[PDB]
Amino acid sequence: LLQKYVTWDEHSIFVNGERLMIFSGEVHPYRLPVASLYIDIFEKVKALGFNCVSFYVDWALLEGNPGHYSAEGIFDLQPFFDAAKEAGIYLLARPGPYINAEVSGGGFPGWLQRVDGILRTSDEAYLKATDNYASNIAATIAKAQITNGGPIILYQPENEYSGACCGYNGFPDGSYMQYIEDHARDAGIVVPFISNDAWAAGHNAPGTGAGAVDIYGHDSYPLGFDCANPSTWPSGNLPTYFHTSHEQQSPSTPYSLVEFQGGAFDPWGGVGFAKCAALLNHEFERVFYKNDFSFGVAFLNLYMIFGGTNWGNLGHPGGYTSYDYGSAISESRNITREKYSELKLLGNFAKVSPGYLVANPGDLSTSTYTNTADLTVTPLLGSNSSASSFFVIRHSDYSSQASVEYKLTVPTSAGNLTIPQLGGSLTLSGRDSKIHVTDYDVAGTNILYSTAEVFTWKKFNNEKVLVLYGGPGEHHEFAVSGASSSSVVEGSSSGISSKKVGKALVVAWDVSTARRIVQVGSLKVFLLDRNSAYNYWVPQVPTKGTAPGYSNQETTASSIIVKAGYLVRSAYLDGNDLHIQADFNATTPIEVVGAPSGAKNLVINGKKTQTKVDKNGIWSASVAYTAPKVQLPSLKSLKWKSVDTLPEAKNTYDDSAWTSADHAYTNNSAHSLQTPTSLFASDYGYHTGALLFRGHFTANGKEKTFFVQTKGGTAYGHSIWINETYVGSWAGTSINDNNNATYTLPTLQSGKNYVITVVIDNMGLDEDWTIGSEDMKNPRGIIQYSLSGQEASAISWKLTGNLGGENYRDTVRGPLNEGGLYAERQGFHQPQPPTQKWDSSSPFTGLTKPGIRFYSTSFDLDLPSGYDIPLYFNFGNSTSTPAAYRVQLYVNGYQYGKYVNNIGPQTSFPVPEGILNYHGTNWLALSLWAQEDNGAKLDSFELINTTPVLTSLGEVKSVNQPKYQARKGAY
Ligand SMILES: *[C@@H]1O[C@H](CO)[C@@H](O[C@@H]2O[C@H](CO)[C@@H](O[C@@H]3O[C@H](CO[C@H]4O[C@H](CO[C@H]5O[C@H](CO)[C@@H](O)[C@H](O)[C@@H]5O[C@H]5O[C@H](CO)[C@@H](O)[C@H](O)[C@@H]5O)[C@@H](O)[C@H](O[C@H]5O[C@H](CO)[C@@H](O)[C@H](O)[C@@H]5O[C@H]5O[C@H](CO)[C@@H](O)[C@H](O)[C@@H]5O)[C@@H]4O)[C@@H](O)[C@H](O[C@@H]4O[C@H](CO)[C@@H](O)[C@H](O)[C@@H]4O)[C@@H]3O)[C@H](O)[C@H]2NC(C)=O)[C@H](O)[C@H]1NC(C)=O
Ligand SMILES: *[C@@H]1O[C@H](CO)[C@@H](O[C@@H]2O[C@H](CO)[C@@H](O[C@@H]3O[C@H](CO[C@H]4O[C@H](CO[C@H]5O[C@H](CO)[C@@H](O)[C@H](O)[C@@H]5O)[C@@H](O)[C@H](O[C@H]5O[C@H](CO)[C@@H](O)[C@H](O)[C@@H]5O)[C@@H]4O)[C@@H](O)[C@H](O[C@H]4O[C@H](CO)[C@@H](O)[C@H](O)[C@@H]4O)[C@@H]3O)[C@H](O)[C@H]2NC(C)=O)[C@H](O)[C@H]1NC(C)=O
Ligand SMILES: *[C@@H]1O[C@H](CO)[C@@H](O[C@@H]2O[C@H](CO)[C@@H](O[C@@H]3O[C@H](CO[C@H]4O[C@H](CO)[C@@H](O)[C@H](O[C@H]5O[C@H](CO)[C@@H](O)[C@H](O)[C@@H]5O)[C@@H]4O)[C@@H](O)[C@H](O)[C@@H]3O)[C@H](O)[C@H]2NC(C)=O)[C@H](O)[C@H]1NC(C)=O
Ligand SMILES: *[C@@H]1O[C@H](CO)[C@@H](O[C@@H]2O[C@H](CO)[C@@H](O[C@@H]3O[C@H](CO)[C@@H](O)[C@H](O)[C@@H]3O)[C@H](O)[C@H]2NC(C)=O)[C@H](O)[C@H]1NC(C)=O
Ligand SMILES: *[C@@H]1O[C@H](CO)[C@@H](O[C@@H]2O[C@H](CO)[C@@H](O)[C@H](O)[C@H]2NC(C)=O)[C@H](O)[C@H]1NC(C)=O
Ligand SMILES: *[C@@H]1O[C@H](CO)[C@@H](O)[C@H](O)[C@H]1NC(C)=O
Ligand SMILES: *[C@@H]1O[C@H](CO)[C@@H](O)[C@H](O)[C@H]1NC(C)=O
Ligand SMILES: OC[C@H]1O[C@@H](O)[C@H](O)[C@@H](O)[C@H]1O
Ligand code: NA
Repeated sequence: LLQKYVTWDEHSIFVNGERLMIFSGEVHPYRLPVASLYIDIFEKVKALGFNCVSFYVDWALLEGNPGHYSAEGIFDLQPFFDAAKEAGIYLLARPGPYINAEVSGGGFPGWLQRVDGILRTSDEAYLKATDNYASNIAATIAKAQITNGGPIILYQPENEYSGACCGYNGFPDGSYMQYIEDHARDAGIVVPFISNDAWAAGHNAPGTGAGAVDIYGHDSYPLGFDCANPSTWPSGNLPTYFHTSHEQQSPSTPYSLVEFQGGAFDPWGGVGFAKCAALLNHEFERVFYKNDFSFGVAFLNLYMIFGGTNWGNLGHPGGYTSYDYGSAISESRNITREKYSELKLLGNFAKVSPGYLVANPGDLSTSTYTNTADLTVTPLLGSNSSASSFFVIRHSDYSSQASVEYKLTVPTSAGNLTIPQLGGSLTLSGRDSKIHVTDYDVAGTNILYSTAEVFTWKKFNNEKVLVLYGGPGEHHEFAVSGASSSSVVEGSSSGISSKKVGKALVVAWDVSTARRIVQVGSLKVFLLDRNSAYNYWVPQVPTKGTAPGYSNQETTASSIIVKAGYLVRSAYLDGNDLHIQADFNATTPIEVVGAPSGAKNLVINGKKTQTKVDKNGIWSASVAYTAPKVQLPSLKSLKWKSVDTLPEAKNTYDDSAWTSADHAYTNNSAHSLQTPTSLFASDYGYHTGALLFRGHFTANGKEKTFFVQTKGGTAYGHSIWINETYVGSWAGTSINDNNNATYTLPTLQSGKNYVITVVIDNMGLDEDWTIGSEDMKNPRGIIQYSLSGQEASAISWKLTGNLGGENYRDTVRGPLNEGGLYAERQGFHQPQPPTQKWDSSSPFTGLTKPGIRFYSTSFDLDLPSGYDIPLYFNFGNSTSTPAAYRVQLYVNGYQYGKYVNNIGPQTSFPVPEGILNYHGTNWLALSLWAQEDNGAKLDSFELINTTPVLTSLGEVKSVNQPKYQARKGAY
């Protein structure tokens, strides 16, 4: 349309005039604030055989101060774009403005609570509020487009623009979407627009007029988000109508799933992400992802591939600090989960199967393709008698854990066949699915059929290599057209049959843990068991330079096959040295297949390695691994300093400099006031972290009770004092976002002045999932209050959140990082705080009454270089009845954890190298808020590490860590 780099037809997208099956993974740059680590994520995604990454941009972090867009330092997107280009990964940009994503406000900055218009509509005030951000982010993305030499190939306007409720009846608003599209185009965006409908409803599909996107897309999370029963696969959850709906809604464009389940989020009081990983495990992937291929999906993006962390209060109340998501790449960036290895098998299959893109998806059947109704097969038939076809098979009841025997009856260029032709039966184990192929082209050689699945294939000079695999206890068969015989060139010939049937050479075999290589003419067929295949990698090999380049026919053709361990990042040829960059977490046997003709030596991670070659031309070597010593400090033994971070509870506290909560009106269009003046924090520019309110009044002696309704979001809590006297606390629960309470008060003297201090923990702002719900506008603060014997107006209020509010103090760490606690307002959470005159008390001693104390200490690290080592701060929780207390974890000024002992479920908090300094000094700080009469203290709090990984990853550069500085106007 506006450019020729990215085009499409009914079958697929074309990049540079070449068909490309887009297999993408979702990654959020703001959830990993360490620029030097972006390359690690991209290389791990590229190693799966993927060629694209989808990302959101969080507006709340870029325009915290209305009118000032800021995306520099850790918020700079350039290093993210650079890493993508370096790794050879294209990008789908999804800037919102609304992104949902389980982040605070669903992306909306807190000041949107003051906008007089319904969010995500054509209301004038809302549209105008988005103009500054939209112009800036679109301009940034425009420069990184493929048309300008960058990685960005697609652009998503809005997010799940799929429904409305609660009084808003303008959906679907054609001019609303057209407005977002026009503005992006006006800012320079020329790549195609792709949508992500919540369900297959055809919203904004081509031909729908104003607002229509270029390529219609939709999302799907068939197993839901409740990970409590990981082995339970509900009846009917597997979708079977995606192809039918696609042909009715957008037949002119490639079938696209812009967001397909790759894990699940987890709420406060949830079950933990380990269970989400177990629900969306490797079995889920092979069954559901192959099911997507049965529909002929041409663009598939998995949400999330890497989740990261909701550091610095960036998340919503519907979730906690961690955003591990149970995805293939863990929060600490590791790839030990079996689902990662399984996904690699499918990604690599797609990367070498262009015939799949031009096959025609058909109707599923329980009788046409096998001899048993217990199995369902969906065909993707070739255009003509000689074109390749694909058959996706699964149990008819997708949740079945049964093992079923069968015979395949499919059409081929040689007629309708009944496989296995040489005898025996095929097997489909519990919760497994396979893609059987017919007339599969391997560089000119026709594989009439193969029951075992294809991992990859390559042509090296005149030699052709095909890698097949089967699951445990399976019997398979394949046939090569025009071949005359075969020879077993590796392994025993036991269990392998070879015979000519018609004009094809048929080979039968049984899966084994021992690899077998069968030579059929110029074709070498590797016969593997699934678990051995897990250790194979297919790195591209650059002609010149070290970067692999984007994925296309040429770069795919010159790739090599490497059997190794934990990870293979890349490979390149320099002179006669073949360089391979890899990671190891154990002693690892190495095998290189297809080394370039000019390659004479093998260099692994810069080290010359002793290599030997076998009969099949395979290079072999070994990499030894020895767990290094990792010296970590004992947190309990460090020297701690602490200070009372609730000076407001003293009669000497002066709040004159605090903001006066004197607005006799609210700017919140979704909530009318119930108090004399607004006590909604956002009306005064305070949208993040602890919020404090102080109500001044002169007693008349008739007071008895103080009723109050506070609101801080799901799992929040509050504590109250009247002058120096403790009144009470609401410790919170996983199902409460607000609380009503009538507190009795101690006797007061008529004529004297008192101040009621209310401390409220803000858990973030809500998303606005359904247009018209205005949920994002749910306020934070005091909703109602009543002091018996007194008029409400008798109380004059002061309030404070983070120092400066929207005019936040930490431009480096962002608008959400710090809250309103005294120590935070002073900047004591940063490196080198002024602890000279502080008390020498540690969090292991804690408090003996309700209150809040701030702790500080430091420790040095000097971890072994050459290793990628994940570090975690772990809190103990072994008691039956949990004490009620809240903790905020600060590392070198960055808040990396909110711990609520009585709500959970997170006890282990990972912090990446870059935030933590592995070869320098580190400043640790904690706020400890006791919400029970007996006070609170930590019994177990440690810094621990997981398996050290011998890596080729470059040394991580520490991010900017601004030190403490006395702040003007602080209080
Ligand atoms: C360094 O990094 C690496 C990554 O690069 C890390 O390695 C990963 O570690 C994961 C553990 O955290 C592991 O995942 C768990 O796997 C458990 C084992 O089950 C799987 O493997 C069985 C085969 O075992 C062989 O392979 C595995 C590795 O895949 C290895 O650990 C074993 O020692 C063994 O290796 C030997 O053989 C291979 C070749 O085969 C060689 O390469 C090796 O050198 C060794 O010689 C496999 O049978 C099993 O599959 C069956 O079961 C699953 C369900 O669990 C079915 O889906 C599947 O269909 C199949 O079932 C059929 O067949 C069986 C057998 O006939 C039959 O009985 C059934 O009826 C059915 O017909 C798996 O692939 C697994 O138990 C575990 O699951 C957990 O527990 C429960 C299950 O009880 C589960 O529900 C929970 O969700 C939970 O996850 C995990 O899945 C990864 O596989 C592994 N990846 C790699 C690449 O190795 C390594 O940890 C790290 N090291 C350090 C120090 O950090
Ligand atoms: C450290 O380990 C400890 C364990 O040792 C662990 O503590 C457990 O944490 C879990 C998860 O947070 C707790 O389980 C949840 O508890 C929720 C809170 O339950 C209480 O509060 C409810 C709300 O009360 C207020 O609001 C309601 C209306 O909103 C109002 O009526 C009330 O008056 C009040 O204002 C309340 O409804 C609930 O009442 C039930 O239970 C009591 C006690 O038996 C009973 O008398 C009542 O009749 C009623 O049955 C209770 O008072 C709870 O809401 C939540 O349940 C929801 O979610 C689950 C899904 O997880 C759903 O299955 C369920 O249907 C609900 O939707 C859930 O049960 C658990 O209580 C803790 N265990 C202990 C011993 O304290 C820590 O989290 C760990 N910490 C870390 C860091 O990991
Ligand atoms: C703490 O106590 C408060 C009440 O003091 C609880 O909130 C009430 O909860 C009940 C039960 O869910 C709700 O009852 C529903 O009311 C519907 C009608 O709502 C309108 O009329 C209400 C009465 O005047 C009014 O309060 C309410 O205002 C809300 O919506 C407005 C527009 O959306 C908004 O401008 C206001 O700011 C406010 O948010 C509506 O105008 C009725 O149709 C339902 O059948 C049902 O009866 C009350 O509406 C709730 N009241 C409020 C103010 O929200 C709260 O749940 C308690 N907290 C806990 C944890 O228990
Ligand atoms: C890779 O990263 C993941 C995510 O951070 C790490 O997973 C966490 O691993 C720990 C330890 O195995 C899990 O805790 C354990 O849970 C079991 C089950 O309750 C319990 O029996 C053990 O005593 C222990 O508590 C934790 O649940 C898990 N968390 C998540 C989100 O999955 C993993 O450790 C990392 N692996 C490596 C090698 O770095
Ligand atoms: C409750 O606290 C308030 C302060 O918030 C007290 O009032 C201040 O008292 C100090 C002396 O301690 C004076 O210097 C200030 O001028 C007072 N300011 C106000 C608002 O009057 C108040 O006296 C305390 N009440 C009681 C009974 O102790
Ligand atoms: C081959 O099998 C198909 C079923 O897929 C059937 O429709 C056809 O009649 C059979 N014979 C032909 C035409 O090859
Ligand atoms: C908030 O309300 C006040 C009073 O009506 C008004 O002056 C101000 O412009 C409003 N702010 C916004 C952003 O609408
Ligand atoms: O994690 C669930 C995801 O579901 C998608 O539909 C949504 O667009 C994402 O923003 C996220 O909420
Ligand atoms: Na827990």
